[PDB]
Amino acid sequence: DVAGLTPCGESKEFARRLDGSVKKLQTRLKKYEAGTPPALALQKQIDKTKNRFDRYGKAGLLCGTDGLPHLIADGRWSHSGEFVIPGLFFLYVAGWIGWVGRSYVLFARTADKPTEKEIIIDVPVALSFVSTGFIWPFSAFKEFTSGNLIVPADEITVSPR
Amino acid sequence: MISDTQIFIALILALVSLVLAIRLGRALYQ
Amino acid sequence: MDSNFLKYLSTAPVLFTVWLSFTASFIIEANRFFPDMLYFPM
Amino acid sequence: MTAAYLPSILVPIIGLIFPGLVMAFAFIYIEQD
Amino acid sequence: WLRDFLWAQASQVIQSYGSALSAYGLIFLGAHFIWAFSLMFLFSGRGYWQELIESIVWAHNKLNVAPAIQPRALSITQGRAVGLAHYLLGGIGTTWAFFLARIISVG
Amino acid sequence: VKRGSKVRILRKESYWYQDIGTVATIDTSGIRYPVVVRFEKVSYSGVNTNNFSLDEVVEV
Amino acid sequence: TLNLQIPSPTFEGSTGGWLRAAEVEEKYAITWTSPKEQVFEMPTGGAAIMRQGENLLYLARKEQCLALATQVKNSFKITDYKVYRIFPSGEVQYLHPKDGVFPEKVNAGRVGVGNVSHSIGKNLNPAQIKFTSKSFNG
Amino acid sequence: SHSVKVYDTCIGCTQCVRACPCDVLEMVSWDGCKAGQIASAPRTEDCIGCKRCETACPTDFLSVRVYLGGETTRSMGLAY
Amino acid sequence: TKFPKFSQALAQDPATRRIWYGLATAHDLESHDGMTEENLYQKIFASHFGHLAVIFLWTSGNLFHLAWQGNFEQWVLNPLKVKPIAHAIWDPHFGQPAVKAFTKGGVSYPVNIATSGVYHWWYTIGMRSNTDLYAGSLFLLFLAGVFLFAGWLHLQPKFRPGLSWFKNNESRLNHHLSGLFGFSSLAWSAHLIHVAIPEARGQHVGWDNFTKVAPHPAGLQPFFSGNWGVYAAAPDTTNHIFGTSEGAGTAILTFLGGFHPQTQALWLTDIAHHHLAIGVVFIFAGHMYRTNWGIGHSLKEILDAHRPPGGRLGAGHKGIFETLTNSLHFQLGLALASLGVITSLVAQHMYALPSYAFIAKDYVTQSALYTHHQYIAGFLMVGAFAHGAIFFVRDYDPEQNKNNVLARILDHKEAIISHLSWVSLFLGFHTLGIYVHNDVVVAFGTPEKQILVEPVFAQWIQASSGKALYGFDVFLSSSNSVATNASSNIWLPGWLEAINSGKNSLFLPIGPGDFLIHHAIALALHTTTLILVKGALDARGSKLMPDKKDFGYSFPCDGPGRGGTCDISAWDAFYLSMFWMLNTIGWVTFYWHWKHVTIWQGNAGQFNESSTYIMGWLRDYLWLNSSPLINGYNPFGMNSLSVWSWMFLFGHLIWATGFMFLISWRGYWQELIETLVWAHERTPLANLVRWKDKPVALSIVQARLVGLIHFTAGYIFTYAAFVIASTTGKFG
Ligand code: CLA
Ligand code: CLA
Ligand code: CLA
Ligand code: CLA
Ligand code: CLA
Ligand code: CLA
Ligand SMILES: CC1=CCCC(C)(C)[C@H]1/C=C/C(C)=C/C=C/C(C)=C/C=C/C=C(C)/C=C/C=C(C)/C=C/C1=C(C)CCCC1(C)C
Ligand SMILES: CCCCCCCCCCCCO[C@H]1O[C@H](CO)[C@@H](O[C@H]2O[C@H](CO)[C@@H](O)[C@H](O)[C@H]2O)[C@H](O)[C@H]1O
Ligand SMILES: CC1=C(C/C=C(\C)CCC[C@H](C)CCC[C@H](C)CCCC(C)C)C(=O)c2ccccc2C1=O
Ligand code: SF4
Repeated sequence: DVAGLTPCGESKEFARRLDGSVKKLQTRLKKYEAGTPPALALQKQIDKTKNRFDRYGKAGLLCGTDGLPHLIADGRWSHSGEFVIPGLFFLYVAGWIGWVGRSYVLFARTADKPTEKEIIIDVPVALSFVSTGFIWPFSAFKEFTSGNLIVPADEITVSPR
Repeated sequence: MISDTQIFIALILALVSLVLAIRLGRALYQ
Repeated sequence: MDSNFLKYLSTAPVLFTVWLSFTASFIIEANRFFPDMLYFPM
Repeated sequence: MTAAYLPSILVPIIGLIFPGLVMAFAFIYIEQD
Repeated sequence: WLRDFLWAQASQVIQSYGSALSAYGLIFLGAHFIWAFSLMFLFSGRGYWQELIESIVWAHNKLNVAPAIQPRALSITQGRAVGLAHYLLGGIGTTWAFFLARIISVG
Repeated sequence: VKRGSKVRILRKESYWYQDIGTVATIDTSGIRYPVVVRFEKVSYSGVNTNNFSLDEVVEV
Repeated sequence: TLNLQIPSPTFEGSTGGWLRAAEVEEKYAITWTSPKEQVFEMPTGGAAIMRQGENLLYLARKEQCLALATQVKNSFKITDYKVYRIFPSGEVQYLHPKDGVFPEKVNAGRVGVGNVSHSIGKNLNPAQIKFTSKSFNG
Repeated sequence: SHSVKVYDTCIGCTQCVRACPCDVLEMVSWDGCKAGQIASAPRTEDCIGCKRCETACPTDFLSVRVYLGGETTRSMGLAY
Repeated sequence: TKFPKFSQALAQDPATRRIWYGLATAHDLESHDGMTEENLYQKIFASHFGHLAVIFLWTSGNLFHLAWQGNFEQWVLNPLKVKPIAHAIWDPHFGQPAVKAFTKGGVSYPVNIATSGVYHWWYTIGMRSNTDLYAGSLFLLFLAGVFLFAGWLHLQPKFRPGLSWFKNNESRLNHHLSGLFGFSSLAWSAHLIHVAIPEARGQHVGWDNFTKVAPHPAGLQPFFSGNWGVYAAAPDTTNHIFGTSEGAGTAILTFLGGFHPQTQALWLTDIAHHHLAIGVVFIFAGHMYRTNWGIGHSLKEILDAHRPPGGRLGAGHKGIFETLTNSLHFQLGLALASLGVITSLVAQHMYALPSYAFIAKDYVTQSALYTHHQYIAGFLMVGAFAHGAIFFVRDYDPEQNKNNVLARILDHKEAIISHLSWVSLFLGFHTLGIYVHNDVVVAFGTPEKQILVEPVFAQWIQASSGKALYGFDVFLSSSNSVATNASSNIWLPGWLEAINSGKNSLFLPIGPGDFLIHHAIALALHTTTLILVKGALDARGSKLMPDKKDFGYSFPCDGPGRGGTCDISAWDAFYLSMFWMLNTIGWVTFYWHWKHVTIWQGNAGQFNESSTYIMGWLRDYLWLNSSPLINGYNPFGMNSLSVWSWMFLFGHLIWATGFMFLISWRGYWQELIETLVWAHERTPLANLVRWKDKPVALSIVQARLVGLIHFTAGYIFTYAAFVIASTTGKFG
């Protein structure tokens, strides 16, 4: 398919990996009596291995000649869920964290002792801020366009050139 | 192969280069 | 509840430990109920 | 090896006499007023 | 010592992956990592890190997110102490994982 | 500038260059740097006040 | 003027005292007066007892003498100490306090050495003074 | 020897003179600051270069500056 | 004491610091007592002559030691079976079994087996006997003597050049581009056509017959006739046996592409046309600047005129002409950067497209050559940034560079350093996270959960060059593309045959391990650049030290005040970046050697499966390939690898010794030396003996440098012993 890789649900080396993992757990299972808690734990591990390999084989993942899933991250929509959509989820959460931290820093600057606000958090105000972060791209962009995000170069300290 | 005389000729050329190198080192040392 | 004890509970190391444990517990329970998520299913 | 005497002549000289004379003369040079 | 003790007896900790002793292989790698990480504190000095922190403070100042508690590089004594602590942790953890994996496998 | 005003620093070597301090006292005698400015951020040596000339100081 | 006959504090001796460079290059002397016999710490390591009256002591470095002076100033309230430099030829050079007044107090007749008439940020660039005997201060 | 300079940003607080272990600095009369005094370095041949004077200086960037130069027996702090 | 005669301050030092600092500042001519610009330039000119003579003497020594003690005439007959000899061994510390074990190469005396590849190079360029090797060694001795005499002569009065001659940019650029680059390349093309190709075709050409043995049967008549394509007709057959006339062609200038099927190296006719074309292009480049005849370009006018009118670059390149001409450190930084890029290019392109016959089958030689030139590249790039920092300290005049590109670099240095810091932290966080993720998930028995990103961008580039492995079907891997049809008559068959045969290192197949190791390389390059750029741009001053330019490029610290100022100088940034340079060349050479060792073994899947996690690197590359190296000597015997087995341990020792100078600092050692001084002065029968210089501890900067030197030497010797002994044990 892409880059000469084959889908994992028809790659024989993917099946060989699954068979080897199941056999490695089953030879451990052989030394325990049926009904013992180690036997149930090992059978649950076998079930989880089988379910994981089935799910990976039915997901459209591509496997190389090693027998393991290979991710495609060039932007194509047939593999957008391998990097692009996890990337969007991360970017949402990270922009949330950055926005609420910046908002708390700017609030703490207004306090009587800002450093005390840094080491002893005002928990209700911080919880208000972490609630505000769900609309962080629009809020941050409006903060940017109103001149409230970027400060001019003549108001930042710099070393002698 | 290489003879004794050829090695001696190379040694003489290397000695000439040694004298020239000593002169350059003295010139650079002012 | 004593306000001084609440103020101690609001200190940076305590809140840091509680928040990171809370986050870790989210990741652990998500991976317990939805394991082996190498990809976003689409 | 042609001129096989040359390693046994030159290797002790280059490895023991040359550094000894260089170290002695460099010592005299760097310590003299 | 290098071949018959270090090279020979480390075979158990580096082939522990996929077994019950794989935690020792992970701790082996992590302790090599922490030991190497210690050399950044041990070999360097405070002024470099303070000037790099000055540039990072400029970056946070550009977005008006500079903290009220001014970030400083670690003190010279703290640089030595942090480097020594991560060095001791890394080396002792490496020997810990190596010993435990080897002796559990062969003894 | 006067006592109590908020001023920006134009001394290049200063820790508080292009930062804002508050004027605490302007000396009237013939002092080379008569403007005492107090800053909310401490320097690397831990001080938070410094003397500047008039041309190193701009009112904001 | 250093009186060589001033008695010394009673000290049992140590390996931290002055080496051959004291008798070959230069040596330092510190004198002071105490109101009583009392134990002080030697700057070279060890405890000595200074006598009541005058005390003369010999050291290898000026910094050792000034460390002893600071110790007897801050622990015994002794401020009359004098520090001299002695050469192998016998020349004694009075060092501290240089004009009789301590350097942290302004004294008349002192002239400023090393004073620069501008701020430190007004120094010249090294490229300005390269291949040229101009100082970087201007 | 090391070179010690005193710039006219000095406020005459005498802290560098009190911090000097080698008696290099002293206070002289001046009119440029409110204290009426400025530091000076007449005895830089005794300067070891410890920069305790720079540590003592309270003016934003220092008024007293030590530039390490040619090393002598005194400047190296050698008791031998 | 008058050893440092160039420094009065150093000569009056009463301690052992005087000797060390006189040794360490001897070639820093700009800082010497009473140095003028004219004397500085003349001394530099003579020193450059001396370095040229050193290079020629070293090459003549290689040639002579091979012609005398090597087996070149035996190796020419059987190039793929005979081990090439570098030089003989005469070590009186050997025992008899070491004499037996080093007696290799078909000779009767102990020898070292050459790894430099000089055999393949000299055989490819037409040398066949020991006699012409000896003649080349004599010629290079004579050339070295000539350059020594020239260095002496151009310092004599009425031959010392003036500063106007030294700062003549246009004449030196024209002569060095047209003559030193162009005519040298044209003359090398002449040597290949006239000598190397006939000796490759079994015909002897020497000084005794080269005026009567035509390189081509038609002579220079097709060249003077304009029928140049006659020189491309009848190339070497794919049945050609190198160094013989069997299957030989008559062509001298081709564009065949690919490799000779027997030598597995580039066609010599392709190399001859390449160097001819390079010579023509460079001679055309060398007529560009105006020297004496009105025509030509002025460098100052070109620099001043290229200011973009939108004003984004400020004043543009105005003042850069004087800033570059007046600063030898600017020139040195530019030269070292360009050289470092090109020796990296040499390392990549020479393994990928070898030019010397039978050297692609010499695995030890390929590994040594790649590792050598890549470490040289790292050193050169670090030097470029270091001497750029020295330019900012010593030679940068801000008033002469108002609103310049240099001034605007200095004006947005904080943005530059902060974005470098961000990209380094970005790369390191996620690259280390993917590696640790793969390590943990493979250790827990589930390698199928690994994050394995296919490097599709570089695979797409390979397919654009014609690699049909990935099925991308674009550019040269598409049989209907205009790029395919454009080159189909000239070089496309040979290139496509070479790129799609898995018997060479031409565009080797890549997978997720390759992806991860290139992103680790990107991390290491960006981080070393961060340290070096931050050192260069903060060299003049920072918030912690706004007057740093008053203290020079190198100084220990500014004391414990202001929080503490350890390692604040730009020299210290060089010192910190040296470790990162060693780390990045280590990663690059580790990747190259492991990939090539697994490919040569026929076990490339071992690299493909083990390189995605760090334990695979530690176990399948370091631990697995250490076995013949650490068994060079053992309690049962010894063999020829024992020297590397020694050197390996040697490296592991001296590297560790470097740690002592980088962890323990001065005051401890000074107090120990004070106790030792007391002990010597108080010991009878030894206080009769007195030192002339007072013993002191090493200075702060000196100790940083000495620890760096021991560390770097241990790094280099350890890896060199490992790579040579491991490749020799597995394959040789
Ligand atoms: C309020 C949080 C906050 C925000 C918005 C930023 C913003 C920024 N930082 Mg910064 N930073 C922070 C905290 C923050 N920082 C802290 C606490 C540290 C110390 C570890 C650093 C250390 C740091 C370095 C060393 C670098 C940056 C860089 C950057 C820039 C690029 C983004 C980046 O690399 O992120 C990456 C950030 C980190 C790896 C550290 C973040 C640590 C935590 C996760 C964030 C703090 C969350 C906080 C607890 C929230 C509390 C709010 C609550 C009370 C309501 C950007 C200006 C880079 C730069 O200059 O780029 C131009 C750079 O090189 N920062
Ligand atoms: C390239 C330099 C070089 C050379 C040529 C040699 C040569 C030799 N070493 Mg060696 N060595 C060297 C470097 C070198 N070493 C270094 C760097 C070290 C430090 C690691 C050592 C440490 C070492 C040890 C510890 C020993 C040797 C020994 C030997 C001898 C081999 C055994 C034998 O048959 O001795 C038979 C010896 C003799 C017949 C006596 C020869 C006496 C000579 C000719 C007198 C020369 C006097 C002097 C150099 C005059 C010049 C002074 C002037 C420079 C100021 C041989 C002479 C062994 C030995 O026997 O030592 C004598 C021995 O025990 N070496
Ligand atoms: C045509 C006339 C000519 C020629 C040939 C040269 C040649 C040279 N000049 Mg020059 N020069 C000239 C005119 C000329 N000059 C004029 C007119 C002036 C006055 C304006 C000067 C002023 C001048 C100065 C002031 C200096 C020189 C220097 C040099 C030397 C540079 C170092 C060196 O060997 O690089 C050799 C470089 C090459 C052969 C090519 C460059 C290498 C690149 C990277 C390509 C190589 C790649 C290739 C694959 C390698 C294959 C080999 C491999 C297989 C082993 C070189 C010998 C310097 C020197 O050393 O003086 C002694 C020096 O300081 N020149
Ligand atoms: C980026 C590459 C570059 C650029 C932009 C330039 C640019 C320039 N070079 Mg340069 N040069 C270069 C590379 C470059 N060079 C290289 C690589 C080399 C050497 C190997 C040289 C060597 C070189 C020399 C030696 C000289 C230049 C000169 C010049 C300038 C002359 C401009 C010109 O030709 O006007 C000429 C104007 C025209 C051609 C206009 C055409 C006139 C009419 C309209 C003709 C058309 C009529 C009709 C429509 C067509 C039909 C005709 C039919 C009836 C017959 C110009 C600034 C010269 C100069 O002035 O130096 C500063 C000079 O002497 N160059
Ligand atoms: C293995 C050793 C190691 C490691 C990991 C680092 C890591 C780093 N160095 Mg570094 N360094 C080292 C050795 C090392 N160094 C040595 C030996 C030297 C020579 C003295 C240097 C010299 C040096 C300089 C001069 C510079 C760096 C910089 C950097 C940073 C950017 C590069 C990067 O990957 O960012 C990503 C960061 C990392 C990979 C660090 C690891 C982060 C961990 C894994 C996060 C998890 C933390 C964990 C949860 C904490 C739990 C602890 C708790 C349980 C107690 C980073 C912090 C540069 C910098 O600051 O750039 C901004 C810089 O300027 N270093
Ligand atoms: C700044 C970070 C950074 C850096 C320095 C590199 C550096 C490199 N990459 Mg890499 N890469 C990165 C990020 C980065 N990458 C990311 C985020 C991805 C997606 C997972 C990839 C995917 C990737 C592939 C598939 C390949 C490379 C390759 C390479 C090498 C060749 C150059 C190239 O293809 O550029 C590629 C880099 C870019 C096109 C952009 C990087 C810079 C941007 C700012 C990264 C930010 C992306 C952003 C966070 C995501 C947007 C949101 C999205 C979820 C919608 C080189 C070592 C090739 C290789 O291994 O050759 C041997 C190769 O085939 N890279
Ligand atoms: C700090 C210091 C202070 C002042 C002095 C100083 C020395 C100047 C400075 C240091 C500066 C430092 C030393 C700078 C060091 C710098 C680095 C090493 C320069 C590398 C440049 C790479 C170039 C742009 C070639 C890129 C290839 C591109 C064009 C190709 C495209 C295409 C080609 C044609 C062909 C096909 C491939 C594709 C991709 C299609
Ligand atoms: C005036 C306007 C047009 C000018 C065109 C000039 C073209 C270039 C002239 C080439 C140099 C002179 O060329 C003249 O002497 C050469 C001497 O080797 C001859 O060359 C001849 O001898 C060579 C050396 O043995 C052989 O390799 C040639 O095959 C043979 O042709 C040319 O046949 C002749 O034409
Ligand atoms: C890297 C390094 C630093 C930089 C180290 C920084 C200043 C300290 C970093 C401490 C962090 C902020 C605390 C814990 C980090 C966690 C991994 C993540 C951050 C958590 C935040 C909420 C604070 C020095 O200050 C230093 C000083 C002297 C010698 C060597 C060095 C040295 O090598
Ligand atoms: S560096 Fe030390 S000895 Fe020198 S003047 Fe300053 S405090 Fe005195």
